[PDB]
Amino acid sequence: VETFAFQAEIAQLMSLIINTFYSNKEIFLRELISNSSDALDKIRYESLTDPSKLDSGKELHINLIPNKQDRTLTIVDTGIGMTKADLINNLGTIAKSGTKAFMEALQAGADISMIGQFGVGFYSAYLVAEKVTVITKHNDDEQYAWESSAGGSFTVRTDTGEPMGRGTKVILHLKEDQTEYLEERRIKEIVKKHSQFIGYPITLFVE
Ligand SMILES: O=C1OCC/C1=C\Nc1ccccc1
Ligand SMILES: Cc1cc(C(F)(F)F)nc(N)n1
Repeated sequence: VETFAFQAEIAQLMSLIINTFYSNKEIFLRELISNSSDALDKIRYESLTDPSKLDSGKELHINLIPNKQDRTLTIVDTGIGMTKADLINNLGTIAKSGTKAFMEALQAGADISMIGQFGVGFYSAYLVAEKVTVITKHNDDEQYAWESSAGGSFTVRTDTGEPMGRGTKVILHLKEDQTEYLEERRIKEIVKKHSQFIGYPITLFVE
């Protein structure tokens, strides 16, 4: 298991997300689903010129899996996935995101719900999760598990327990007071409200 430090600005963004009083937390689902859709667009596009890219799975979809027993909500997609480098760069650094602009925006009156317009929607997961585990598999690399409870660091390790063909799984270990997001009616309401136009099937698993 390798431990990494988030780039300063990313740690600062996470702190803002976790400590800022903001009740409209439900937008976290919209942001993760949007990331999955983008990931699906990528593999869809690449498969146009190279059909073998789908040998790891032709189905392009998004699955929502609540589990009250483990108190987790998992967003799974069969998108492009992330190589080890992609994981570390995408989640541990500013990279191509608008992290800087977002933080400045918040001081200029912007709202946290606007996070997705700055390429950092993933971090909205910390509005409801105390810990986030990301399992991912890209055609060009092995399966990896990224994990962080914030605090300035994250870990990365190989993941062999259960292979996932291709894609990304975002496991949200919910805060004790955010279990409403495990309720079927609540999840359906949120998807219909913010993700009704996603161009891939979204299946809500029953417990
Ligand atoms: O929300 C986010 O915060 C950091 C990176 C990111 C999203 N990156 C990404 C890359 C490929 C497909 C979908 C999302
Ligand atoms: C390829 C990819 C990257 C991300 C993240 F970077 F936002 F985590 N999320 C998904 N779903 N898929």
